[PDB]
Amino acid sequence: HELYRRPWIHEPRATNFFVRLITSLYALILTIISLVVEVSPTWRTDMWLAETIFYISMYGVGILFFAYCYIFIIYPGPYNQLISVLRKYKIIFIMQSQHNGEGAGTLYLRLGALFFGSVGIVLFGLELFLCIENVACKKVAIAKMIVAIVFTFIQMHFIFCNSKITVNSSRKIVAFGMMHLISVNLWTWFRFVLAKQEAKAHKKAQLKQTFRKYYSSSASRLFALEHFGDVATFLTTCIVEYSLIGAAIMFILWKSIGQNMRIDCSSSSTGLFAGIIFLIGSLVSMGMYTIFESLRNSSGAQLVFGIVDLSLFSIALGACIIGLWRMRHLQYRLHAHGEVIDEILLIIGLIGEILYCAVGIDVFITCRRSADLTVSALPAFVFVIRMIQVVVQAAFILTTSRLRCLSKYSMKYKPGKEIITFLLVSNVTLFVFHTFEGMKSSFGFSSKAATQYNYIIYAVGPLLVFYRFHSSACLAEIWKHTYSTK
Amino acid sequence: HELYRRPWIHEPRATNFFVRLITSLYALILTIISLVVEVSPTWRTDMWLAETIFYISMYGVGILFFAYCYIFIIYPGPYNQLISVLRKYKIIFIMQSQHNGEGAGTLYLRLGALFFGSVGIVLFGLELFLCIENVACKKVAIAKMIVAIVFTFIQMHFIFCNSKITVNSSRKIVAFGMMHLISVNLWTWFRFVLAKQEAKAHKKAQLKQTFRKYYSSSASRLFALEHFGDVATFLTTCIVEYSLIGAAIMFILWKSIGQNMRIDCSSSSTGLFAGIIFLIGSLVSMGMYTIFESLRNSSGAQLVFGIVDLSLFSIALGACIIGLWRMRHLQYRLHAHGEVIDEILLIIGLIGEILYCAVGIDVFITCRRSADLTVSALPAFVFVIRMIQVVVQAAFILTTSRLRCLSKYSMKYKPGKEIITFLLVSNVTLFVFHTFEGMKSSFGFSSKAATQYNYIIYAVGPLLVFYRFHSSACLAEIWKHTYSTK
Repeated sequence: HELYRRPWIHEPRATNFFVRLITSLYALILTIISLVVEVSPTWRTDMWLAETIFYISMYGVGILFFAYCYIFIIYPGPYNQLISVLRKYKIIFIMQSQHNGEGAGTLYLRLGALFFGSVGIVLFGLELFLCIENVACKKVAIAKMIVAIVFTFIQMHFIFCNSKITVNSSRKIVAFGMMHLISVNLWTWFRFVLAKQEAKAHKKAQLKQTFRKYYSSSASRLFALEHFGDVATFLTTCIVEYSLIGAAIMFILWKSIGQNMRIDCSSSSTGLFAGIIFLIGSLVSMGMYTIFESLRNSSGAQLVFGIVDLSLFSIALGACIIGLWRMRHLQYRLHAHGEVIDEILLIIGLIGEILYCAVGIDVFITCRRSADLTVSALPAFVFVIRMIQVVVQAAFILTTSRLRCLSKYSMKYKPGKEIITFLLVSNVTLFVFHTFEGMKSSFGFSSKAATQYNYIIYAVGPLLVFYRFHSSACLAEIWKHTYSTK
Repeated sequence: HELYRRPWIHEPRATNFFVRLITSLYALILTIISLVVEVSPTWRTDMWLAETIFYISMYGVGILFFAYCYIFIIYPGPYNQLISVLRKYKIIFIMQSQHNGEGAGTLYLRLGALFFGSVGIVLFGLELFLCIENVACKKVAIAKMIVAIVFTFIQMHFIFCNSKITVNSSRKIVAFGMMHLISVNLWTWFRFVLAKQEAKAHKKAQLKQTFRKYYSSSASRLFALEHFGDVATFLTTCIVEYSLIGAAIMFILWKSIGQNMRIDCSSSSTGLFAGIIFLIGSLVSMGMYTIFESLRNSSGAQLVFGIVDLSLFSIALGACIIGLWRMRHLQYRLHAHGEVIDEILLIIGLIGEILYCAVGIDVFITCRRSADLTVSALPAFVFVIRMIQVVVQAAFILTTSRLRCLSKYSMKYKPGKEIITFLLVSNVTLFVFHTFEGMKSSFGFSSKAATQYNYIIYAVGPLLVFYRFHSSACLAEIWKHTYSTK
C-alpha cells in the first residue's frame, strides 16, 4: 500500500505501548491483591501459610529481578567470563556493558532513599531480634525479615546506582520487573501505613481517657510498634518514605523504557543566618521540653511552647509569602528542566500533611465538645497555620521550581535566594522538629496545661509522610538550579 | 536584555500554570477536608449544624458557579439586554456569545451522565419523600436534598451541553469553578461509597449467619439504603458513576483552560447475532431465577445457574482473546484520536471490578474455612474468571482503541469487527446482568444449594463502578472509529 501500513505488532511504538500497558495492568492487579490481603483479617490469623507464601513470593520475585539485572545488564562481566569458558571447552551469547548515564532521581532523593532504607533495615532487624527472643514467633518470621532486609538493601543499591542501568536491554523483562518492584514498594507502604494506623486507636483511646480524667466534673502488625515506644513510629514512617521513593524511582525507570555547575553560595548569607536562628530556636525548644520535667509541667511554659510552634509555622509561611513576592521578578523556564518524580513526591507529602492536620483539628474539636468548650483554641490555630504553611509552601516550591534567573537584573541581583536558603534551612529544622514531635507524647502529658496548649496530643493520626524532607530536596534543587548562571 | 526576559507574572504560560496550580491545590484541600468530614463520626451526630453548612456551601458554590457560567458565558443574551437597558436610561460592559465546539466527552459518556444523573435525582427525591414522611428528619434535610437535586440537574445540563461553553472567558474564575465542581463530585462519590459500605457489614453478617445455620454440626448514611431493599444499591452506584463522570468531564474542561461519518454497519452481522444469542441466554437466566421460586431452590438448577455465569464470563474472555488475535493485523494510530477521559474512567471501573472480585474471593475462602472446606469451589472459579475477563477486556479495549484499519487488506476485510460488535452487545448484557445481581440476594438465598453454587452471596462488598457501561462506550467508540474508512 504505502508507508505506515504494517501490522502493529511490528510497529515499535505499538509494541512498546503494549508491553507498557501489560506491565502496568500486572502491577495494578498485584497492588490491588496486596491491599486486599493486607486489609483482610483472615490472612494474618488463619491463612498464615498463604500470607507467608505471598510475602516471600513478592520479595523473592523482586530479588530474582534484581539478580537478573545485576548479572545481565549492570555487571555482565562474570556472565561474559562464564560464556567465554563455556565456548572454550564446554559448549561450541556474550553481553556488553552498555553503561548509561540516565540519572533518574535527584541526588538528594537518592541520599534520602539510602538513609530511609537504612532506617527501615534497622527496623526489620529489630523485629528479627524480637522474634528471635520470642517463642510465639516461628521460623517463617525469620525468613520474612531476612528476605525483607535483603530486598531493601539490594533496592537501596539499585536506587542509588540507577544511572548505570541500561533499561534498553531486555526491555520487556525490565518493564515487568520494574512494575513488580513498584508493586512490592506500594505493598510495603500499605503494610506499614496499616501498621501505623494500629497505634492511632491506642493513642486516641489514651487521649480520651487523659482528657476525661482532667476535665471530669467541669490489617498489618509489627511487634516493635507497641514494644519500642514511639521510636517505632519514626522507623515506620522512614520505611514508608523509603518505599514511596523506591516506587517513584522504579516508575521513572519503567517510563524510560523504549525511549531512545559549582556551588554558587553567593547571595546566601542573610537567609542562612536567619535559618541558623530558626534552627537554634527550634533546638532550644526541643531541649527545654525534653530535659526539663519542670518546664513541661508548668502552664506558663506549655503556653510558651505552643506559641513557639505557632511562631515557627507562621515564620515559615511568611517566608514563603515574601519569597513569592520577591521572586515575582524572575523568568519562566525556557524548557522543562526536572522530573515529575519530585513534584509527585512533594504532592504526596502535602496530602499526608493536610490529612494529619485535618485529623488533628477534628480530634481537637471532638475533645472540646466533650468538655463544654473549656479548652483554649491554640492547638486548633497551630494546626490550621501548619496546614496553610504546607499548602503555601508546596505552591511556592512548584512555582519557583518552574522559575529561572534569565534577565540581567535577576542575575546581578538574586531575588528570593535569601528566602530560598532560609526556607531550606527551616525545612530541615522542621523535619527534625516533626521527628521530635513523634516522641513528644512519649514523655507523657501528665501536665493539665499540656491538654490545653500542646497540639501534638491531639494529633492521634499517623504522620505517613516526610513532607519536610521532600520540601528540603526540592528547595535545594531550586537553590542550585533557579539561581544558576544559566 | 533580549527576548523572553520579562517577569513570569506577565508571561501567559507562567500565569496560566500558576492559576492551574492554585485551583488544583484548592480542589485537593477541599477533597481532603470533605473526606475527613465524611469519615468523622462526630460531624454527623454532634456537629450537625456544621455538617449541614458544609453540605449547603459545597452545593451552593457549585450552583453559584453554574449560574455565573449560564449568565455570563453560555447565554450572555439577558446580560447584554440588561446592560443595554442600563446604558439606555440608568447608567451612562457587553458580553459576546463566542459559542465553541469543544466537545470534551464522548456522546455515550454524556448520555450515560444524563441517565445516571436522572437516577441519582430519583434517589434524592426518594430520600426527600422519606424525610417528609419522617418526623425525626427536620427542615435542614429538605434543604440538603433540594440543593442536591438542583445541583445534579444543572450539572446534567452542563455536562450534556459542554460544547457551547467557551472556557477561554473568565479563565481564572472558570478554573476555580471547575475545580470546585470536581471537589463536589468527588465529595458526592465518597459520600455515597461510604454509604454503600454500610450495607457491606449488614450483608456480611447476614451471610455469616446464613452460612452457619446451613453448615452447623457438619461515615455517610442514606435512609433509603436500609429502607428500599437492594434497589437503593443500584441507585447509589448510579449516583457514584454520575459523580465520577461529572468529575472527569469537569477535569477535561479545566485542563482545556488557557489552550488556544455515517454508521458503517457493514461487517457487523455474525457478531451481532452472537451478541443477540448472548443477550437471550442472559435474559432467560435472569427470568428463570426471578419468576420461578422452584428453580432458585433446587440444587440442579442452582448448579446450572452458576455454570451459566461462568459460561458468560468465559465466552466474553474468549471473545477478547480472539479479538486480539484477529486484530493483530491492524495498524497503529498515526496520531492521537481520543481523550484520556474514557481511559481513566475505564481503568477506575477495572479497579472497582478487581476489588469486588478480590473481596468476594476473600469472603468465599473465609467461609469455606469455617465449614471445614465442604463447599464447592465453583463461586471462586466464577470470581477468578470474572476478574481475568475484566482485566483482559480492559487491555483489549485500550490496545484496540489505539488501533486503526489503514491497510487495504484491513479495509476490504475488517479483522475483529465481528468480535467488537459481539463484545459491545455482551457488555450491554453484562451491564444489565450486574444490575440484576445487585437484586439477586433480595430474593433470599434460603436454598442451601445457593450457598454452594451461587457466587453473588459471597460478594458482600459494594460494586462501586459501572465497568460494563464504560466498556460498552469504549467499544462503541472503537467500532465507530477503528473500522472507519480513515
